[PDB]
Amino acid sequence: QDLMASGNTTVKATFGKDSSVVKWVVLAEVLVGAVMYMMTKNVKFLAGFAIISVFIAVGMAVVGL
Amino acid sequence: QDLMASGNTTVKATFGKDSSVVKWVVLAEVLVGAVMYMMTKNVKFLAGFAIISVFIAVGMAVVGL
Amino acid sequence: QDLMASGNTTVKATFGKDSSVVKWVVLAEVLVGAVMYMMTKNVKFLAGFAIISVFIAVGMAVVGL
Amino acid sequence: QDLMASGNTTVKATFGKDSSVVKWVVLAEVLVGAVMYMMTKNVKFLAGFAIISVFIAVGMAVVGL
Amino acid sequence: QDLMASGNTTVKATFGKDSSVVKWVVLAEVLVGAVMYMMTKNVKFLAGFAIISVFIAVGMAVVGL
Amino acid sequence: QDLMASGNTTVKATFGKDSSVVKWVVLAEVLVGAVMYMMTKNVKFLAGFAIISVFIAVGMAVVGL
Amino acid sequence: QDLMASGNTTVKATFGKDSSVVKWVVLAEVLVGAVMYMMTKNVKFLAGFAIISVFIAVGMAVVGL
Amino acid sequence: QDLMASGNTTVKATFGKDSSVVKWVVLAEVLVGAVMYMMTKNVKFLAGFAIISVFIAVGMAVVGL
Amino acid sequence: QDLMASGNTTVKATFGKDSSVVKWVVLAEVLVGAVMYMMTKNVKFLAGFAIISVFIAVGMAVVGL
Amino acid sequence: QDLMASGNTTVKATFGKDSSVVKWVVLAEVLVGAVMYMMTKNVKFLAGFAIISVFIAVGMAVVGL
Amino acid sequence: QDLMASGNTTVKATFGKDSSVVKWVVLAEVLVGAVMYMMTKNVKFLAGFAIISVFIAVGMAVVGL
Amino acid sequence: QDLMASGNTTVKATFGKDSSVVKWVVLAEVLVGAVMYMMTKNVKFLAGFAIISVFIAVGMAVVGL
Amino acid sequence: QDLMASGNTTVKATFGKDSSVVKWVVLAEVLVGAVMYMMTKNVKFLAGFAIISVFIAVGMAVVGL
Amino acid sequence: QDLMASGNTTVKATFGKDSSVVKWVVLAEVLVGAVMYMMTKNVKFLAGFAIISVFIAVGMAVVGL
Amino acid sequence: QDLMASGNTTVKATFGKDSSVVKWVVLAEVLVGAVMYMMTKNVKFLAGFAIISVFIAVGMAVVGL
Amino acid sequence: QDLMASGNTTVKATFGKDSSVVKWVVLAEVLVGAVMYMMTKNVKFLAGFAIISVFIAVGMAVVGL
Amino acid sequence: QDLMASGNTTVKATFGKDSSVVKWVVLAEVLVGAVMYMMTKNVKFLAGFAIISVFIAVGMAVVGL
Amino acid sequence: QDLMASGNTTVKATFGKDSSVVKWVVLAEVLVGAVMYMMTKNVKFLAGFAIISVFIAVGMAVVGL
Amino acid sequence: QDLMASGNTTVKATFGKDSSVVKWVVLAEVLVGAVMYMMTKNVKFLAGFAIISVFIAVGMAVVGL
Amino acid sequence: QDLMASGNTTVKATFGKDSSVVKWVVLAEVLVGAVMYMMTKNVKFLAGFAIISVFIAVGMAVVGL
Ligand SMILES: CCOP(=O)(O)OC[C@H](O)CO
Ligand SMILES: CCOP(=O)(O)OC[C@H](O)CO
Ligand SMILES: CCOP(=O)(O)OC[C@H](O)CO
Ligand SMILES: CCOP(=O)(O)OC[C@H](O)CO
Ligand SMILES: CCOP(=O)(O)OC[C@H](O)CO
Ligand SMILES: CCOP(=O)(O)OC[C@H](O)CO
Ligand SMILES: CCOP(=O)(O)OC[C@H](O)CO
Ligand SMILES: CCOP(=O)(O)OC[C@H](O)CO
Ligand SMILES: CCOP(=O)(O)OC[C@H](O)CO
Ligand SMILES: CCOP(=O)(O)OC[C@H](O)CO
Ligand SMILES: CCOP(=O)(O)OC[C@H](O)CO
Ligand SMILES: CCOP(=O)(O)OC[C@H](O)CO
Ligand SMILES: CCOP(=O)(O)OC[C@H](O)CO
Ligand SMILES: CCOP(=O)(O)OC[C@H](O)CO
Ligand SMILES: CCOP(=O)(O)OC[C@H](O)CO
Ligand SMILES: CCOP(=O)(O)OC[C@H](O)CO
Ligand SMILES: CCOP(=O)(O)OC[C@H](O)CO
Ligand SMILES: CCOP(=O)(O)OC[C@H](O)CO
Ligand SMILES: CCOP(=O)(O)OC[C@H](O)CO
Ligand SMILES: CCOP(=O)(O)OC[C@H](O)CO
Repeated sequence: QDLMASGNTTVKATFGKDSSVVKWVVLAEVLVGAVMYMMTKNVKFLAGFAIISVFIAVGMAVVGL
Repeated sequence: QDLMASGNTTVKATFGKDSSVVKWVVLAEVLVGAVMYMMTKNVKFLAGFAIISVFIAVGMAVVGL
Repeated sequence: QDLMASGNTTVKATFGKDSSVVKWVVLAEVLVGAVMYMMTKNVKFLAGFAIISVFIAVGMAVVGL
Repeated sequence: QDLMASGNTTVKATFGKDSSVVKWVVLAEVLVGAVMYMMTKNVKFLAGFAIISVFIAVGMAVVGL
Repeated sequence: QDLMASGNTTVKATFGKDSSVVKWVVLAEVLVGAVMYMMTKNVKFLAGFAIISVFIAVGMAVVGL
Repeated sequence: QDLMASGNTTVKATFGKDSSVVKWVVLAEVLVGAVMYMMTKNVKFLAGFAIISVFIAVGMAVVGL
Repeated sequence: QDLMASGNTTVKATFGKDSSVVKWVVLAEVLVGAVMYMMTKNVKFLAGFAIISVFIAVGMAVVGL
Repeated sequence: QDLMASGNTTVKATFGKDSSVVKWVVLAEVLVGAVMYMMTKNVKFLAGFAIISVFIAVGMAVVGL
Repeated sequence: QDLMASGNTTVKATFGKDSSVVKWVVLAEVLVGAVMYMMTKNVKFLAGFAIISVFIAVGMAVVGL
Repeated sequence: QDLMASGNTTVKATFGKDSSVVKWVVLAEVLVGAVMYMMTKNVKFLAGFAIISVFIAVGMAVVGL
Repeated sequence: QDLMASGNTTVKATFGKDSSVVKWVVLAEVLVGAVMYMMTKNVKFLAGFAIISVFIAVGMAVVGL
Repeated sequence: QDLMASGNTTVKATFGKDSSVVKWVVLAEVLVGAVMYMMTKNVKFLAGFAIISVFIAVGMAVVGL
Repeated sequence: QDLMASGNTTVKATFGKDSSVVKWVVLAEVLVGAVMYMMTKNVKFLAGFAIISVFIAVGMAVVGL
Repeated sequence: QDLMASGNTTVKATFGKDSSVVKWVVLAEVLVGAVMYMMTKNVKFLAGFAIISVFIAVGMAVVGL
Repeated sequence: QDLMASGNTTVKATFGKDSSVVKWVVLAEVLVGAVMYMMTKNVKFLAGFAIISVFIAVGMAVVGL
Repeated sequence: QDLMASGNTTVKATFGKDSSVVKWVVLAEVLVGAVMYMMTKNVKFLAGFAIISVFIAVGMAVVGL
Repeated sequence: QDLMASGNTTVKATFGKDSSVVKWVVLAEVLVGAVMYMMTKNVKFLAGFAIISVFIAVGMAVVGL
Repeated sequence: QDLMASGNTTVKATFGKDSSVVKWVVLAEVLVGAVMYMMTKNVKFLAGFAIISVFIAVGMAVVGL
Repeated sequence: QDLMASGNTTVKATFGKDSSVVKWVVLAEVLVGAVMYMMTKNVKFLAGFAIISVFIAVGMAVVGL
Repeated sequence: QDLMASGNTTVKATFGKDSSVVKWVVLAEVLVGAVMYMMTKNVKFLAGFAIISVFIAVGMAVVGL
């Protein structure tokens, strides 16, 4: 017979690019990277404003159904 | 006589490369490796974007029916 | 007289190398060793991709009918 | 008179080294010791690949008819 | 003759999607998930707010009468 | 003469694939696996969502009348 | 027949938004959050003053009778 | 029926603004933030003299019975 | 004829909501829940302060004479 | 007839608020929580000085004869 | 009838303020606080010389017979 | 009746000022205080030569039998 | 007539306070309490040095002839 | 009549202070406390050199024949 | 009668000062305290060369037959 | 009788001065102290070339059979 | 008359010190104590190399014919 | 009469020093001690290379026929 | 009679120097020591390239048949 | 008999020089050594470009079948 773990396209619409996961991961950096100027106060946490769209593209387009 | 544990080719189409297992294991890294910037915020969990296709190839092509 | 526990060659074709046992033991590692990155996320469970063919050879070739 | 419990050489050809007992005791370890990696996944049940031929030699060569 | 274990459509209306089981499995997570901030107080038990509708769809739509 | 234990085809229509047994074995997992997130709250009881259709196919298609 | 697990609207008025669950989950945070300034004394446990109303809205509005 | 988790207004008069919680959270800062002049002796632990009345207002006035 | 197992309404007034069974089941939790803070001392046995009135309503209103 | 499990008001005066149960459950916390400063020596077991009067009120005033 | 768990005033004279419990808890801090200056030797375990008389007053004067 | 936890005056003469506890806590400071001039070699551990008689007086004279 | 189960006052002088039962129950605690420091070695079995005289008073003075 | 459980003074001379019980309990601490420096090697099991004479006095002098 | 737990003076000559216990407790410190210079390499485990004769004198000379 | 823990003089010739323990404790210092010049490169680990013979003389010459 | 249960001195020569019971009880410890280093591998079962001759001396010399 | 449990000297030649027991206990340490360098990788299980000949000498030379 | 646990020289040829045990213990260090340069990247796990031939010689040449 | 742990030359061709282990250990350094110029940016991790071929030669040529 065939497989039974899929056939619904439910997990693809939940954990994907056009879903809600991309919104909860973009606000976690500004929650701590924009308030750490108290103790440190140094130009350090600035290389993460471009790796968000790159990590989501090299992991979602691996299989693609 | 012959064997009775197979002869249906059901588990091969369920736990394989062209199935649904490769999709449930590709989104588990972005679920935790992309949200751990709140506590650590360091370049560490970045070597897992290439070992996914390697581990699935060295285990599925062992017997191959 | 002779023995009566064998004379059919049924268990040899069921629990052997050229059967279905080698397939149910190769997918059990990827089912749990490839999804435990949510809690651990460490290079640890990687020494099992070579002990599968070794353990099956040191046990099946002991008697050999 | 003599004894009447033997004189047939039936149990010696059934429960011995050159019989079918040595085949049913070698597949019981790989049936569960090779699939218990789902819960434990540790190096524990590995000292049993040498005690099979030792236990069968210290019990069969005791009397020897 | 036919079967006698069914023919009433009683267990389908009790253990299903349009019943009361989906309401008891949705409050059990927040009952111990929203109050465990005393000892733990971390971001770990957040991946269960999307697997509720996925597990119920890969189990109820298997047979479907 | 012939046999008298069959000839009615009653147990085949009751304990089979196209009967009511396949419906009572699919809801027993969600009754306890979906509510065990209180004490455990882990990813362990997630492999039973594919072995339901596999065990029923390696047991019913053994004889087949 | 119909189901017998509901028909009383008792668990809905006990575990919901307009009940007492929303009050016991808001005091547990300040009970350990406003007193942990003796050991750590940092800015880390400050993101929980907005996720209280978000987690209760992505869980109660799932089924809704 | 209704709910049984409240209807006494006991926890509201104990863990609130006009209770005793506001008195135990104001002396914990001076117990350690004012005696750290021995090893550190710097102007650092001075931002907690205004966040006490703010954190107690954004958490107590969320529901308000 | 009719039945002879009822017609007295004796067990209904003894094992019911407006009887004495609801009183012997409400003091059994405080007898063991308020004393288990010695060896364990953990917030765990707190989910039983609402399931008492629910379990007594989903079992008594099933038949109702 | 009526019920026979009550009619004496004996268990109400023994396991209640104005009895001796409230005196035994108040000394069990100080017997072990005030002496555990040997191994732990931390501010953790301090939230139980207010939940004693709350748990006894949400369980005794449920039925009330 | 009345209660039978009290009426002797035995536990009150044993576990109280004017008993021996206040003496076994006042010397427990000096047994471990005055000796931890070897490995640590830091101003840390100094907030316990005032919470002894406070914890014994907020628990004994709760009921008071 | 009276109490049974005391009536011997044994723990008072063992853990007190006129006992042997004051001698084991006065030599433990110089055991690591006079030899820490290797790695540190700074004026730091010098304020502990006056807090020995103060901490023993504010803890022993609390109850005083 | 009267009763014939008493009238001798024999069991009262054997199983009572002023008998030998109070002596066989006071040494059984130290028999296992003073020797359990081998494997455990913890302050745990110390709450039984006061409940001996309490349990014997709330059980013997119940009837009192 | 009188009691028959005593009248011999045998258990008093066996399980008492002037017997052999005080000798078997004084060497149990040095058997495990003086050898646990191999793995732990810390000042922890040192509060037992004074509780030996105290526990034997608060249990033997309770009744005293 | 007298006691029967002693009268042989066997445990006194085995677990004492002039026995073999004092020899097995002096080599355990040098077995690990003298080889821990690999990872630690710090003056720490040096206060144990004087507490050996002190602990054995406050334990063996307690009763002394 | 006499003791049974000794009477062989085996542990004295194994863990002593004229044995093999003095040879394993002398190479562990040069194995890590003479190679730490990579990161540190400072005169610090040089006070251990005289405490080897001192620690073995204050431990072996304590009892001496 | 006299007794008939003795007068043969048979059980005394079989279950005694100068018999064979003392040999079967001394090898049972090394059979399980020298092999438990596989799973546990800890210093725990070492207190039995001295209690063998003590238990046999407090049991055989009780009556002594 | 004499004893009947011995007189064959069979268990002495099987469970002794000059037998096969000393060989099965010397290879059990290297099977588990030389493989724990994977997860732990520390110097801890190195004290067993001298206690093998000591434990076999203090147990075999106890009686000696 | 003689012993029956040996007489085959099977365990000596399996667990010895000239067998397969020396090969499985020499590759376990490079499997985990040559890959730990990711998280640590320090010269620490380099003392095991000489203790392999030493530990195998001090355990195999103990008895030697 | 002979040994049964080898006789296949499988682990030698898998964990050796002319296999795949030498390739997975050479890319692990450039994965972390070429990217650590962010936080550190110093010439420190440059001693690993020569110890790769040395460590693989001092461990593989130890036995050599
Ligand atoms: C401008 C450098 O930014 P980063 O590379 O993030 O920091 C490196 C050092 O930690 C600077 O102190
Ligand atoms: C100590 C962790 O504090 P957070 O604010 O959780 O994270 C910020 C960076 O990790 C600084 O370390
Ligand atoms: C550079 C890639 O990440 P890692 O190898 O995990 O870095 C080591 C430390 O954890 C960094 O502090
Ligand atoms: C922020 C995500 O954390 P997880 O990887 O789910 O868990 C981490 C460990 O369990 C605790 O360090
Ligand atoms: C390095 C290969 O994996 P393992 O040997 O399982 O690592 C042990 C520790 O858990 C390291 O973190
Ligand atoms: C090859 C060793 O196997 P085991 O001794 O069974 O396992 C090691 C410990 O028990 C850790 O769990
Ligand atoms: C996340 C791993 O899940 P499983 O492998 O199913 O279980 C292994 C342990 O029991 C987890 O604690
Ligand atoms: C006051 C008790 O000790 P801690 O909470 O650890 O103190 C904070 C830091 O240790 C200051 O250095
Ligand atoms: C000086 C202001 O106080 P803080 O922001 O707490 O400290 C910042 C740096 O850590 C100074 O050292
Ligand atoms: C947090 C509420 O209590 P539980 O759900 O019983 O917690 C699970 C573990 O047993 C915690 O120890
Ligand atoms: C510090 C407050 O007490 P608790 O909430 O009991 O502890 C929380 C963490 O476990 C700190 O360790
Ligand atoms: C001056 C007394 O000693 P401390 O207060 O410990 O000094 C603080 C810093 O350690 C100075 O270096
Ligand atoms: C000092 C507390 O003693 P207990 O409550 O008897 O024990 C609690 C834990 O179980 C100790 O591990
Ligand atoms: C004499 C003190 O004994 P303990 O309190 O058992 O040890 C101190 C801490 O527990 C260190 O961990
Ligand atoms: C230096 C004295 O020895 P210890 O008191 O054992 O160590 C104290 C601190 O841990 C030093 O780091
Ligand atoms: C000067 C001798 O060595 P040490 O005393 O270990 O030095 C301590 C500081 O680290 C100096 O650098
Ligand atoms: C030398 C003490 O041995 P034991 O008392 O048997 O064990 C102590 C703990 O159980 C260690 O875990
Ligand atoms: C002397 C090497 O250390 P050990 O005392 O064997 O072990 C200490 C801990 O158990 C490991 O951190
Ligand atoms: C260069 C010494 O290495 P090790 O002795 O393995 O470790 C000791 C310290 O912990 C260095 O970090
Ligand atoms: C140029 C030396 O490099 P390393 O020896 O790796 O480091 C030593 C110091 O810590 C420099 O940072």
